[PDB]
Amino acid sequence: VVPVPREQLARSRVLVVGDVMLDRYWFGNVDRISPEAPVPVVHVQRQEERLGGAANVARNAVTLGGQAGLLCVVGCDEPGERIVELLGSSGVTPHLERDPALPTTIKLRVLARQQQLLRVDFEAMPTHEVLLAGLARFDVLLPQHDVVLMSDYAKGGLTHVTTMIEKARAAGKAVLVDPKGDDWARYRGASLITPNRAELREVVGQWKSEDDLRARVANLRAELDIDALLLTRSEEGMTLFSAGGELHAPALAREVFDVSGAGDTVIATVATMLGAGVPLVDAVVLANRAAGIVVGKLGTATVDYDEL
Amino acid sequence: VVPVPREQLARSRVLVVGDVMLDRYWFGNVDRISPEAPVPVVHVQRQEERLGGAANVARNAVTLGGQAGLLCVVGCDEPGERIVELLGSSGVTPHLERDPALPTTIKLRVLARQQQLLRVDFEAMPTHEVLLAGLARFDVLLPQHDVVLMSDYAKGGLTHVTTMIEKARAAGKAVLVDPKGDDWARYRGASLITPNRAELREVVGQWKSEDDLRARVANLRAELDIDALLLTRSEEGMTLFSAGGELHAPALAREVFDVSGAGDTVIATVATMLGAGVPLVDAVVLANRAAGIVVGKLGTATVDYDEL
Ligand SMILES: O=C(O)COc1ccc2sc(CNc3nncc(-c4c(Cl)cccc4Cl)n3)nc2c1
Ligand SMILES: O=C(O)COc1ccc2sc(CNc3nncc(-c4c(Cl)cccc4Cl)n3)nc2c1
Ligand SMILES: [K+]
Ligand SMILES: [K+]
Repeated sequence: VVPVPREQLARSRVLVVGDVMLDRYWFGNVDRISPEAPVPVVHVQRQEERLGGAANVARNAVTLGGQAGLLCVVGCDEPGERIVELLGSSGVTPHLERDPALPTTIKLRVLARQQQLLRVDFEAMPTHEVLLAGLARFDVLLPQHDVVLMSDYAKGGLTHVTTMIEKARAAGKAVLVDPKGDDWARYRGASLITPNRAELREVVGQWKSEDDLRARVANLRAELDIDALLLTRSEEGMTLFSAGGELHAPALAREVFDVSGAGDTVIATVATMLGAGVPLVDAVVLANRAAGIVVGKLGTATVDYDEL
Repeated sequence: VVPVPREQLARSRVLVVGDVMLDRYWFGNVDRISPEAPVPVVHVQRQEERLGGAANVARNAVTLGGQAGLLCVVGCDEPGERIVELLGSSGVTPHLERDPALPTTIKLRVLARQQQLLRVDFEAMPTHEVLLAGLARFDVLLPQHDVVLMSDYAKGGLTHVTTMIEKARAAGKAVLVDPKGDDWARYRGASLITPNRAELREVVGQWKSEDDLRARVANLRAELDIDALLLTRSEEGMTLFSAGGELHAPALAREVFDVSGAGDTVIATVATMLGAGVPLVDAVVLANRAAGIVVGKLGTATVDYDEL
C-alpha cells in the first residue's frame, strides 16, 4: 500500500460516539491489617491517570494526523473536569453532555507490590433526557464529519446506536462499531464491526475451521445489515470480511510488551484513514501496522504518522 | 455530682491540637471478577463522610456547650475543603496550616454486602516548615483557651508535643493527651493522659491485679512529669489516677450498639468540663456519662447538654 499525504490525513474528520471513562490507578504499599476488618491497608503513594473508553479511540485518531470529535456523556464532577483537561491537551474536540446525577465513569485500580488488590467502578445509567439531548447533538455533528465511529463499553451512552447508524448511513457516512456484549442486534446498519476472536466467540458460537469461519460470519453479515467485519486474531493477525472477498494481515512488529489499547488503536486508524479517502482494504493494513507498533509500548500508546 | 450551668459551659474554650483526618466510606456491590486480575470489582453506589481524628474530639466539645479550637495541618485539596466545610457546620473554630505537598489525611473504607474489602490511606509527613508554622500559631492560640487537648494519631502533626505541653503548663493551662503508640516519652509534662486497657497494655507491660495496677501506673506518672492517668476499661468502666487517691466509674448506660468514638467523647468532655471550671473528679464522671450515652449511637455520635 502507498503512503498517505500529511495534508490528506489532516482533512480527515472522525466522529467518535460512545462511552468515555477515566482510567485511574492507585499505587501504594501494604504493611498491616485493618484494625476493624481482616483486610489489608493500602497506603497510596502515587496516582496515575489516563483517558479510557471512547476517549482513547479519539486520541489515537488525532496523533495519526486526522481530526477527531467525541460525542459522549460526562458527569458534573472532578473526574469530568479531568477528562475535559486531558481531551484538550490531546487535541480531541469535545462534544459533551453533562448529567449531574451521573457519575463520570471511572475504573479505579488499587495496586501493591506490582499487583492488583481491588478494582473500583463509578458508573450509572444516563437519563433518557440526557440521551436524547446527545442524540440531537449527533444530528448537528454528523454532517460535520467524514466518518462515524461507535465505541461501545456498555455504560449506557450507546442506547440509541440503531438510530445513529441509520442516520449516518443515510448521509453516505461509514459507521464503525467497536462492540461490547453478547447481543449485537443494536448494531444493524453498520459499515464495519470490529470484534476479537473472543468477542465473536461468545456470540457466533464456537466453531471448527477457516472455511467455516466465513460460513458463520457471512450469515451474521446478513442477519444484521452489516457490510463488513474485521476479526482481530492477535497471533494470526486480522482478517477483513467484505462481500467481494477477504483479506489477511498477520503479525508485523516484534514486541509483545503490552497488549492494552491495541484494539482501540486498530479501529481508530481505519476510521481516520477512511475519512481521508482511503480504500477499505488499504485502511485495514494501516490499522494492522498501527496495532503492531503500539504493542511495543505501554497500554494507551499511539502511532503517529512518521511511525507508519 | 451537681449539674453545670449552660452559661458556664458556654465560656469553656478548648484548644484541640493534633491529627485531623477524613473518614470516608464506599458502599457498593460486587458481582464479577476483574478481567485483568483475580480481584473483585466494586461498583460503588454510595459514599458516606465524617470528621475523624482530632476533628471528632473538637466536635464533641462543641455540642456539650463549650467552645472548641482546632490546631492541625491540612493539605490543599478537595478532602481539605471538605474538612473545612464539616468544621464550619459543626461549630468548631478552625486553625489550619496548609501544606500543598501534604495529602489531607484520609482513611477510606470499601464495603460490599455489609463487610469491608480493603482500607485505603492517604497520608504523609508534614514538612518541618509547616510544623514550626503551626507551633507559632500555638503560641498565639494558647492564651486564648482555657485548656489544651492533645489528640495524637501518629500522622505527624504532634511532633512538637513536648514543647507545646511545656508551654501550656507554664501558663497554668491543663494539658490532656489522647495517646497513640508504644512510646510516650514525648508526652512528659501532661496534666492527664487517657489510654485504653490495650493502649496501656503494650507500654506498661502485662500485669496481675488491681493493687499492682497502681504499682506500675504510679511509676509511669513519675517517669514522665504526668499528674494523672485516666484508664478506660470498657466493661469495668474507667479509673482516674490522682496523686491524692483514685476513683472508679463503671458502666452507666445499657446499649452496646456501637463502640466507635467513645474514647474521643470521653477526653473531649473532661477538657470542656475543666475549661468551665469543674473539679477533675467531677469532670471524669461527666466523661463517663457521655461515654455511656454515645455507645447507644453510631460511631461519631455526640452527647449534648440535655442528655447529661
Ligand atoms: O484481546 C483483546 O482484548 C484485543 O485484541 C486484539 C487487539 C488488537 C489486535 S491487532 C491484531 C493483529 N495485529 C497484530 N500485530 N502485532 C501484534 C499483535 C498481537 C497482539 Cl495485539 C496481541 C497478542 C499477540 C499479537 Cl501477535 N497483533 N490482533 C489484535 C487483537
Ligand atoms: O477500645 C477502644 O478503642 C476505646 O476504649 C474505650 C473507649 C471509651 C470508654 S468509656 C469506658 C467507661 N464507660 C463506659 N460506659 N458505658 C459503656 C462502656 C463500654 C464501652 Cl465504651 C465499650 C465496651 C463495653 C462497655 Cl461497658 N464504657 N471505657 C471505655 C473504653
Ligand atoms: K499498547
Ligand atoms: K459511638
